[PDB]
Amino acid sequence: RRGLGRRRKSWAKSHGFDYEYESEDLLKRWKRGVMSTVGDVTAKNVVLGQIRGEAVFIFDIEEVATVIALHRKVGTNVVVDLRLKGLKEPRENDIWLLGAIGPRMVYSTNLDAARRACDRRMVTFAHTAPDCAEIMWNEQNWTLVAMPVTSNRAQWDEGLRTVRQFNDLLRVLPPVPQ
Repeated sequence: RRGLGRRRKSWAKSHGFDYEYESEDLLKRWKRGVMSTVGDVTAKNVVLGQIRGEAVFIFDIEEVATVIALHRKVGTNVVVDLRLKGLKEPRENDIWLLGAIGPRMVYSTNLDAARRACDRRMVTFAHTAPDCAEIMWNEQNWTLVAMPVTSNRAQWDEGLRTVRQFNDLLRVLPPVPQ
């Protein structure tokens, strides 16, 4: 809430990441998760960095969410969306409920592929990931986590760990066909 910009700039500096107050085109690259229920907004308090060689972007969508987007090494056409049970189902018409895990529900565009990704490590993760990681999902070349904008620097650090763990679990999603 208060001092959000100063605190986000300090956290960017700790991580060796760049900070920008706003980026006018950033949001256009993602279409699902929290991006489908918003429009005519720009990314604010933007942090641009890398995790072990892969781009990571952290930004606020005013009064909606703080998002962390991590670049995937290999693309996929499957979407998995793991979100807290009390939230609305994804509104898109190509994605369906696979099942509940603990505090969360899993939705996917390919139920068979998502079943393969939902092994013991996924079950443990859905129970252990913090409740602040409200919606986690992937798109073709990115894995993302959305949390409340009131999250703090400890929650931003836990979000980096959460998006990395979720991305690792989705490495099994099939490659884009040639």
